[PDB]
Amino acid sequence: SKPTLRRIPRSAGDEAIFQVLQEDGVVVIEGFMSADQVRRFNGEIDPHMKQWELGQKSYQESYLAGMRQLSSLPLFSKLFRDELMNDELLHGLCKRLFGPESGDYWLTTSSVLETEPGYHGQELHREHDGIPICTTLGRQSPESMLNFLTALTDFTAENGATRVLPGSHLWEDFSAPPPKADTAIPAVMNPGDAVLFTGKTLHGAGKNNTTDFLRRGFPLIMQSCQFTPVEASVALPRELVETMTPLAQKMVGWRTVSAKGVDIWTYDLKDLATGIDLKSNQVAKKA
Amino acid sequence: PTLRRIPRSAGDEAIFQVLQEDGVVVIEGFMSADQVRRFNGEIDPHMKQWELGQKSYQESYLAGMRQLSSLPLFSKLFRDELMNDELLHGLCKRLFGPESGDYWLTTSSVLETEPGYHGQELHREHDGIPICTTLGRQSPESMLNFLTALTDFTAENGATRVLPGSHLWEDFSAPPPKADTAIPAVMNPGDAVLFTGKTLHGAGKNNTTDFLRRGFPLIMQSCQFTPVEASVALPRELVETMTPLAQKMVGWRTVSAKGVDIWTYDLKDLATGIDLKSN
Ligand SMILES: O=C(O)CCC(=O)C(=O)O
Ligand SMILES: O=C(O)CCC(=O)C(=O)O
Ligand SMILES: O=C(O)CCC(=O)C(=O)O
Ligand SMILES: [Fe+2]
Ligand SMILES: [Fe+2]
Ligand SMILES: [Zn+2]
Ligand SMILES: [Zn+2]
Ligand SMILES: [Zn+2]
Ligand SMILES: [Zn+2]
Repeated sequence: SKPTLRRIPRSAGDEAIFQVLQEDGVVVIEGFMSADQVRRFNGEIDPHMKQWELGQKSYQESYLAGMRQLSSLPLFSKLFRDELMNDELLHGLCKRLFGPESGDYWLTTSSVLETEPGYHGQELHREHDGIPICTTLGRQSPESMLNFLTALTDFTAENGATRVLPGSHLWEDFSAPPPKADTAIPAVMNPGDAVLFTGKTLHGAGKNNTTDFLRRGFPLIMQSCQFTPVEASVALPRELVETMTPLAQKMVGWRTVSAKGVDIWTYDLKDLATGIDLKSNQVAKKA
Repeated sequence: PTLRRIPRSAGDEAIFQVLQEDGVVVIEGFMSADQVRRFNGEIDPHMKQWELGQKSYQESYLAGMRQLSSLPLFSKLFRDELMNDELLHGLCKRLFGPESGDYWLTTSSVLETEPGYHGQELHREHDGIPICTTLGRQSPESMLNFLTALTDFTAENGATRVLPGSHLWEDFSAPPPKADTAIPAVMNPGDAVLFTGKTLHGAGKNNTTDFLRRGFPLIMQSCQFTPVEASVALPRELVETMTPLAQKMVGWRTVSAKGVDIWTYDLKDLATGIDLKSN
């Protein structure tokens, strides 16, 4: 069935957005971030960007070679820590996706991904293939990941807009070789618009056919708390973590999370934040 | 059926075979007498009662016990001897290598049951992970429990009870039998009862008037699953005293999930990115 990529404003709310996500596996959120947020986030991000270093021999390297990438963005962005990790729409959607089979959720990875002119694109893939039990289960897998992929520049068919196959989250055989990326639908989007897809939906970065345009995307992937994050929370200094809200702290791997009633990521099997005396919403004063 | 026993010297292949067939095996002399003495010496002064009011899966099974967890924080012998043990690593490589790749520590505790302690209901350890509860028998291997006796383990004093073969039963959601139908792992100090997360087991009833029965569960887990014990509780200073391999077990290095690097810094190697020292 030759399907369509649907588009829905941020103001429609999480119920309406979640419904298209269930039916299609992917939806465009218009105005996920405002223009002002995109400007400020870009300002914070610019000076830390660089090329992906080859020689890793990993799953990451197979899909991320040729891209400019920065990850562990809690370390580099106040707007990430304070605005995005407390966003009510993000949390409403995560509660609906992950609540039934997993309970709690948290950040697995977030990156800024900039594709240069001539970048050839990715093969279509499902994001849940980073987790081996989900690869084994295929369609029968529980929901494990949710990717909020925000456009930080214009996203066009020509400049490499992320390509998606609506409905692929419901195909019978997830191990079948995926189709060519050019049969998929590019998520044409203005800055601040985000393409939202589960870890079960076939997608990939498009070919950048321009001569002079750097196409900047912002994947932010939330994950079921029972699965180990791609990005380690031990990289964050305690001092920085203590500037965030309790909820943001929990997303970045410094609080206890409940896996269907099972407390995990604990200190002495009890609450983590209590055990280590973790502070929150700290604000350093000019003194 | 019977609970089988194999000496530590027989090696990982022989031990792994009984584990596949029975889901549970006694390793004679997993730790030496001298290790048990020294480990006990280190552990003694930090023990306390489980605090109620947690409203968790942990609390449902651990109420009434004395417990200490996050044992890398309290024991040099844990950090240096146990986290580098060749037999532990040989068995984990065999259990987890096929479906998961790497593995690491999820939880380890000292569990002391007092006289009168009523025992646990029989349970499978993989029910701490929701996807494994859903899959039941069809679940991939997720956990391996090396449960070492730190005092004598007797039928009467609450030796851990196990049902050999329960890892192969068709229906994992069927209500388990009474704990007193299961076989107690009678053991000397340093012997360990080894079982997968799919095998029905539980701490026994302590029917003595005067014996404190001290067990030492050490649970390794497939790296794709979040640990029960958080690695952010460990200060960096302490982690840097351990070997690279021990560091990896306690959640401070990158682990490979069937070729997928996870627990990374900037998607690259964690230890490199944060400049992590060792030994
Ligand atoms: O059209 C359908 O319902 C799916 C059929 C199909 O692709 C299959 O099961 O092989
Ligand atoms: O950056 C994009 O457009 C897609 C990235 C992606 O799908 C991935 O790297 O897993
Ligand atoms: O300490 C014992 O004997 C068994 C403990 C146990 O099975 C558990 O707490 O999961
Ligand atoms: Fe992807
Ligand atoms: Fe248990
Ligand atoms: Zn609503
Ligand atoms: Zn079919
Ligand atoms: Zn738009
Ligand atoms: Zn051998």
